[PDB]
Amino acid sequence: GPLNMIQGVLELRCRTVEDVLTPLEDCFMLDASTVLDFGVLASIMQSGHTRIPVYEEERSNIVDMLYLKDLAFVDPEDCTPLSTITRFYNHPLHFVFNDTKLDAVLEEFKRGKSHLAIVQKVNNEGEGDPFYEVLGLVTLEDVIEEIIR
Amino acid sequence: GPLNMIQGVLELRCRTVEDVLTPLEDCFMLDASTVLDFGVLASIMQSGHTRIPVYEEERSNIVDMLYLKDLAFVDPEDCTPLSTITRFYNHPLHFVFNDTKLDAVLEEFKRGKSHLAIVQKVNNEGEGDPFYEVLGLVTLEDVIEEIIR
Amino acid sequence: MNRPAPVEISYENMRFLITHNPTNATLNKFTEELKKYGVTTLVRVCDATYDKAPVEKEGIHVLDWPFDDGAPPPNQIVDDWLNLLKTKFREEPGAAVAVHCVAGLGRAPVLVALALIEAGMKYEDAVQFIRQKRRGAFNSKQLLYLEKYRPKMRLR
Amino acid sequence: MNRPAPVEISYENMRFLITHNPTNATLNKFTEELKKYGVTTLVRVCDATYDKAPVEKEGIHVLDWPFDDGAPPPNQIVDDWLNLLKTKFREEPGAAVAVHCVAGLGRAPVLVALALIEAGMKYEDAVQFIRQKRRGAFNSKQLLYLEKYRPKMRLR
Repeated sequence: GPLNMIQGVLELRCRTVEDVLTPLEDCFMLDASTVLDFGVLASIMQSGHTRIPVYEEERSNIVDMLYLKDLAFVDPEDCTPLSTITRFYNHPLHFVFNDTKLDAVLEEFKRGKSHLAIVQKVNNEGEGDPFYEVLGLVTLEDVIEEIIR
Repeated sequence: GPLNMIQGVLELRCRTVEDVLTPLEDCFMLDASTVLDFGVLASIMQSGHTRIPVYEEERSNIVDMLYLKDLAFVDPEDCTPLSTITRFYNHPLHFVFNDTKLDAVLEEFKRGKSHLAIVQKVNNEGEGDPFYEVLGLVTLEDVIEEIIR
Repeated sequence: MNRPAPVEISYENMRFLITHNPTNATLNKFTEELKKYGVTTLVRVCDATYDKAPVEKEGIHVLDWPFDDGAPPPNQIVDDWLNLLKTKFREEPGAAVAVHCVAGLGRAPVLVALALIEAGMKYEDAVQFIRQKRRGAFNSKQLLYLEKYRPKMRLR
Repeated sequence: MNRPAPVEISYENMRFLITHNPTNATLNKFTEELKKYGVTTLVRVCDATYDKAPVEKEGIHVLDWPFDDGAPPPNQIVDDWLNLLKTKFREEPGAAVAVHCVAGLGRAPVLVALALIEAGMKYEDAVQFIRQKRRGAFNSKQLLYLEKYRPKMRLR
């Protein structure tokens, strides 16, 4: 129990963000042109995420985050689209590289940056310019779970 | 850093729930006869709690919990009181004794019981029958914070 | 709502339930508790919150014997308590008797404990048996009552 | 939106900015970036997303020199690039020149790197200086271009 937990915190300096991320297909993600009706709002409520990625067009193009506090005085009846609500609030995006060790990200969550981190790697393979490739997401919650199991 | 964290998990078997609780005045708590209008719902959204105690009359009389998923298809316009929404869903109350060590509660959160625990002690002093005295609340989040600071 | 679950105490082929006070809002689960444990008998030793008659229609004998919050049992109430146990374990062998105060943590335990001592448990064992499965049970007065209590062994 | 911040590179009293492509939706922050860093000059080496003219009205010379995604610079584009640096550090001493591709991670770095090598950085140092503050910068072709590149030292 506690002996596994100790090992967990010792793992934190070898184990990378790539080890422990959720890939982007499995993530709870909202389109920008999603409208916040009753059905969408309840889906957000039921998701059990307080911080949700917002994307335009493709999922790998993450544009803003939605926080739950953003939903404060949305009437779900008069049908506010997400993109205007994301324009109401600055929530700065937290990007992390895939090779970042878990203690560095844990401290990065502690430093004030977003408890959702989104995960990129450098992409050489393929003929174009190098780009940062979105792999998926890792949270504060994900890193805690490395300790407490 | 990691060395403080290791000590944190070693503390977990001496440090009690009483050490680390929030007393009941400082807790985010909703009356049963609270009505879920726009103002109350936004207050819930802004609170940053997904699990909120519901009380009748006095705060130390906790009756149900509100989970955020319970808020799913409330119209905030037609003015649903909390007490009827608490009747919609079973969320069983997690009571813990004050002298419970933190590893026992951490496992109790893991076993499936509510990530809000509410804290009682035995009360001899005063002339009546012994009663369980509500001291306040301790969360999963509270116990994690013992490790990760 | 904190108020801890019905506790079965069996000793020397007789059976007890320590319970809480219900409200009328809660009441049918409380009555479903009782008949699951197969009580014939309920002693209220607090004041009455709830209508007894839904419980009584389910065929449990409900008795109101209040005494003071945190007191020893006065001599009548213990006298009638031991007489009630004799008549009711005459009535059904291996039924249960329910007691409740407010939660059962207090003056309902004392009546059960004192019945254990009369049936010849030793007094320290009787307290620890209740306090094992109902935490923080007796107060200072009622412990001192249970200490100074002597049986003359008046059950069977 | 992942697309990493403007990077200042200064070497041998001349100054560069590697940047991303903006959109028109983003564009005035991008232009506020440029004049904060005090660029006189922007080279687009990708295709055009955005109207140049809001940037040009702010008094930055904007040049469209596209070439292929992930290519070496073709010989014209490097030729005009080195001539542009001579004319523009004539124009303001200790201005900056902006380059962007898509994010600046690719063919904009190559033009900056190759300008460092011409000014007499050694080639391995030039790559590592860019890659230090812009991670994963060049690809396999453009590294091999930068290896096989020889200066004849044609700035001042």
